[PDB]
Amino acid sequence: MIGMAEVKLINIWKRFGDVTAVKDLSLEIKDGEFLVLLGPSGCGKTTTLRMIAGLEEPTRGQIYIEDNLVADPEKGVFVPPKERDVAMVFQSYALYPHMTVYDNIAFPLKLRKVPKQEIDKRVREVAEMLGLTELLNRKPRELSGGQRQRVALGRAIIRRPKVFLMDEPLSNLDAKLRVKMRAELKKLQRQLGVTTIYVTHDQVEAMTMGDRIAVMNKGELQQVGTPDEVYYKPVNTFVAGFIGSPPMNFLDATITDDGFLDFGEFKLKLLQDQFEVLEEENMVGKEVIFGIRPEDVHDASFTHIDVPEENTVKATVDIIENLGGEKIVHLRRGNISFTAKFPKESKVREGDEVSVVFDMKKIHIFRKDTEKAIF
Amino acid sequence: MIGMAEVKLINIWKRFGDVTAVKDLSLEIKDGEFLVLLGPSGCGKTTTLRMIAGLEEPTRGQIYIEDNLVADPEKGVFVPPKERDVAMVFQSYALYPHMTVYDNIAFPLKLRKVPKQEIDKRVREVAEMLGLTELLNRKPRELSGGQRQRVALGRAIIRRPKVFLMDEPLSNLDAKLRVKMRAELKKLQRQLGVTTIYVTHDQVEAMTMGDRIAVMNKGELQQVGTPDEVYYKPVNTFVAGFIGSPPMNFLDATITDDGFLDFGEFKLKLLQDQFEVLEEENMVGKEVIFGIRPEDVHDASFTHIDVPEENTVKATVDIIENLGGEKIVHLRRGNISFTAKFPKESKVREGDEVSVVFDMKKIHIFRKDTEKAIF
Repeated sequence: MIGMAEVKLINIWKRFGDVTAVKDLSLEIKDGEFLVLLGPSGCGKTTTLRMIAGLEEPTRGQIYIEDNLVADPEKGVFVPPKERDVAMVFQSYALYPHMTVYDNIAFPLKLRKVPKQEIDKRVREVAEMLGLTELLNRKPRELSGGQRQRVALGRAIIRRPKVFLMDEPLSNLDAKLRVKMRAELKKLQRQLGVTTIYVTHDQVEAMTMGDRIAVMNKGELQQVGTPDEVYYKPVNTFVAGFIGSPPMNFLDATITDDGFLDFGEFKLKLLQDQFEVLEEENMVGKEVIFGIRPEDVHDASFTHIDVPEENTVKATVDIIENLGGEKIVHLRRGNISFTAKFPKESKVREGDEVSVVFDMKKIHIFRKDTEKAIF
Repeated sequence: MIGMAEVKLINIWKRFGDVTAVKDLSLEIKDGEFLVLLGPSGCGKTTTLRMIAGLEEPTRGQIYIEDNLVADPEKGVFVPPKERDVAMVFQSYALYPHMTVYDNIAFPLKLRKVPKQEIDKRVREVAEMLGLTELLNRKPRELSGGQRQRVALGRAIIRRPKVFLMDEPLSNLDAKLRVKMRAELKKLQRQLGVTTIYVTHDQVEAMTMGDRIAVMNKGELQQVGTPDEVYYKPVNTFVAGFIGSPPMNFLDATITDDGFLDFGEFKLKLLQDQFEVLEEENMVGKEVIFGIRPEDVHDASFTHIDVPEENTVKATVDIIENLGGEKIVHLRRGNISFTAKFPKESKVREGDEVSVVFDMKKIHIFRKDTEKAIF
């Protein structure tokens, strides 16, 4: 539920001139979790990470690490990184070419006065965890692209801070290699049990590695939750449209006292409990934003959840994307447009009028004024 | 089947110094089809297109357009582009800023001595086909990104050649816009009925637009066929591994006199007709390359085509990619590695030992020596 947060930000703001990078941010990071700060370029995630590191001071607000105040500009509290016991690691820099794998990994500790024996012990442990034991005496130029990345990882997690901080450490990495590293990095984090805050703008990387994801946009926290929560239960239209591809469909609809969503060109029958939720919030008769992912709009010929006159709609095919393993079909019904996913064996052709089925178990309704989700 | 090819290349070669760009290429393009030349950077597709255009002369070989020889360096035949009646269009250049939409589209014809009246007629027809009629008197800076692309398309297909030639015309285009343009361009090509040869390195664009795709690698034609043929029936391992994502799995296996494929760590039962094909080619007892797409390797818990001891295998999960709408699972069994696609609702975790099912109806067997497909 919620015990003592390993890291806690309270009403944190960061301004650079007349530019607000981070706005009224409150967030609690759990001890031992792998927390990903996900958001588009310029959303304030890097600034947030640097403030937690102690490399930047907040403009206002408080930051705690295990209930110890490490930052509050109004109180003259700005604890240096070293005293916070949080380490910014895996930055974008090549392996030391004139150092062996052993020394590349040992360097961070050697610079921090760790006894030679302790260093040897810790370096070998890390090497074995990354399957580098037999490469210890090799020079960077003697390794393969994959091995080099593992040495860099070893060099990054050899330290034992209270919190690891990383900012897009796999940036521009070879696709195949990046996939292996995402798994490799998360495996180690779990093995070590050290709280990790990871910044990335790559949705797949976030969804793949994070125990939880903190989605940010324009300097504001949108939602924090598990990959499933941010994917299946987005709190607003930004999160709903930011996570998942192709993008979720958004359509205007009016709630009928009859238990239907009226889109004008057609109507869809709400499940009883969804209508119940809407009645309890007095939404009957109001226009809202309807959302459904393309994966939940099915070709009538390839589904058995169809309920005539309740979740089926006839529409015309305007675009067909052949992705090989599946087809992305852009449909149109009057002035309404929505996208669906059709199986690869579908013989649909552009111009065809087809019947699709909306899986009502997977829809979302957002308030049109605040765009926050009702569900 | 095969009547008179609209364009035909015979034993075509193109050398630049000691670099062979195109090697012994023979290809027939059908009248009225949209043929895509697909291949990785440097495969010779652009050189091939330029030779058909008449911008470059072959080093050797013959090129015909409707049974008329337009190129043969050994015979002193090098018909200029204009006399071939094939037009290279939609090159990468901005709309003319000081010209209206009307004139932007009319320019190609105005430069070619087409009567003012004919130009007006043809320009308006093209404008109506692209939904630009009401933008005819606007200047480029008055249009939206999407409209500008349609004007550029109009400027590209206003001419009436025997063959349209295009080289990655949607390069670096806005993703969403590129999807609409692929559909828009193919719609017009079909409307006009003009043979089109389109170069691209984007598999999805090729699969989406092409009536047929000519896959090339290192200057050599690998296969020519419909999107389904190149996807479901690759002639060799290059095509099999080049089209489709994630990449098809390739594993070494020995054919048993018992009708099984022995991978060492496990065995899979071949369907009778597949074994029959292998017996007829005397492959029993030989090692071959087995191929299966990840989409055809299923989580045992989410399939009913499982046949115990014949198409089921227990393996350990090494990597899980959470793509949101699905999970890409990298499995391992001994020293054997293969990837499968698991539904998003799967609760699989890394380290888990799970049972997967191989859909034998979708496999491929390639000769290990030539890597060509038996099926």
